[PDB]
Amino acid sequence: NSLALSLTADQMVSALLDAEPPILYSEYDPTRPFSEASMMGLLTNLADRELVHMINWAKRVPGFVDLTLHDQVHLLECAWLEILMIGLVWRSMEHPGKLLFAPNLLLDRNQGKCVEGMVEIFDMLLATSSRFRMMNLQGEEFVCLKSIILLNSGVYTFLSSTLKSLEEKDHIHRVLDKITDTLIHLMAKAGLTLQQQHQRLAQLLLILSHIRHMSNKGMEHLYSMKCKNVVPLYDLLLEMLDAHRLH
Amino acid sequence: NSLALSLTADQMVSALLDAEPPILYSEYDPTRPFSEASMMGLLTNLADRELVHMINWAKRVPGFVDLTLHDQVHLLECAWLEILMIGLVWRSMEHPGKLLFAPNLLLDRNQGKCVEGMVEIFDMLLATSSRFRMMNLQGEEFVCLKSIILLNSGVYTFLSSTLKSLEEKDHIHRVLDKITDTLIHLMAKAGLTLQQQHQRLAQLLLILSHIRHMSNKGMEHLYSMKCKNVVPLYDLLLEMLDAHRLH
Ligand SMILES: C[C@]12CC[C@@H]3c4ccc(O)cc4CC[C@H]3[C@@H]1CC[C@@H]2O
Ligand SMILES: C[C@]12CC[C@@H]3c4ccc(O)cc4CC[C@H]3[C@@H]1CC[C@@H]2O
Repeated sequence: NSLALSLTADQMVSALLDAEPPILYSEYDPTRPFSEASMMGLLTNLADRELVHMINWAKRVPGFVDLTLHDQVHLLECAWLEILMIGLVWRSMEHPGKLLFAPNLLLDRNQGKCVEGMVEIFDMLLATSSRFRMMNLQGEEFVCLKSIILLNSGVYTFLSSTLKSLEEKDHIHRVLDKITDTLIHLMAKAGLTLQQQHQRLAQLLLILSHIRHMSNKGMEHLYSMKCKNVVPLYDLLLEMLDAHRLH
Repeated sequence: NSLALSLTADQMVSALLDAEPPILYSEYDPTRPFSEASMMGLLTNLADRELVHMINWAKRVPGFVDLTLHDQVHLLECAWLEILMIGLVWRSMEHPGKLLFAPNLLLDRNQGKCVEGMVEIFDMLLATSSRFRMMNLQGEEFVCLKSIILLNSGVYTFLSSTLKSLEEKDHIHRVLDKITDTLIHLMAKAGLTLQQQHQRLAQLLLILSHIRHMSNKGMEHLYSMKCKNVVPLYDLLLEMLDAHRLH
């Protein structure tokens, strides 16, 4: 029972709002064509650099510092790729058929093909990117999901199975609900019926499964581009990919 | 605008209830020890046989026959492994630390180790299996999720991108919401507050992401056991695994 558990909806929101990270750029080189390695670079490079903030952003979430330190690393490394992606989709909200990676690196399904196996995912992000537009997502709702991912993705599969374990699991859940009261609130504050409020909470959350899915698939891709000596040796990024210990 | 879109909550439910498939058994052979192939068999074998029903169950869902035929195959083959798993978890609800695969094949984390890479997942299902218990899930709620998976998992990533496409996407969504009105209803009918009704809808859905996740991981496992000439050549199962076209 700490901070988070008290904050009024708006409070919750502003916090979440003010806690956001900066929109990076990319030393994008439009001078030369992207190869199944050139872009990969730009991409993995952006990722790596974004992750530094994402970690700081992390601590800024409510109730997140209240978890054990290892657990946070656990949550943080279980949901990152999703966080990168939910960010991307939002970023690319406005410009359909395009993925505003960075205000400088704006790609379309085409460059997607430059890199292998890359295409699919891109479209997966694209569609999600649309489903958001078609829903008229809202910066407030976004930040809610963003954090929700951080808290869900990985909660069930923690690092423990003891008493402090069933406590943490219980905190994360308590925070989560608070986040819901908030979400459901930003909708009353928009004039939705009760029914609409339900239905929208669903609509949103459900997407998250698709994200979970994209995140899963993307990760497989990345691990394959690494087993191809194409991915720059990025300390941080490698660390997050390794946490998944996938094959 | 067909059937589904009308059915009263209960109507929706009973339908969903009556539409359920039978709980299979397994020609389980407790006579001899399971090897990283013996069990695999039992498992993949159960899977294959369950899938026959799951397909029939499918048609029994509302609004599902209203989709194009290819799309249904699409949805059905995009969410199956999840459907098997959400089934399993429910089945194993009552007996913690155990996974009631079939009323005859009841395993624990141990046998899980018999097969390789198998352990992890098992625990993932276990925890989910618990999270359900700790929530006192309800047969009514279950069938709702079950179908919800069928409808979500794969909707965004359909087979088209034309007009009839944006229609189907629009139907599936309309059905989904109806399912939500139902869920939210089975909770009023249980005496939950408004707040509780929100919070629970979340709690449930959110899990679905974990399922999405487990389903993703499991699939990778299965495809690896196949690349190990350990998996029996099961027509149906192979077909579903192939739809994912994973690497
Ligand atoms: C990890 C990948 C490279 C980095 C990409 C990125 C990089 C930065 C960012 O903010 C979002 C994303 C989303 C998709 C990611 C890709 C999915 C497949 C690819 O390997
Ligand atoms: C597909 C696997 C074998 C079949 C298993 C099954 C088989 C039948 C069923 O009703 C549920 C499940 C859930 C987990 C599945 C497993 C996940 C990994 C393994 O390869």
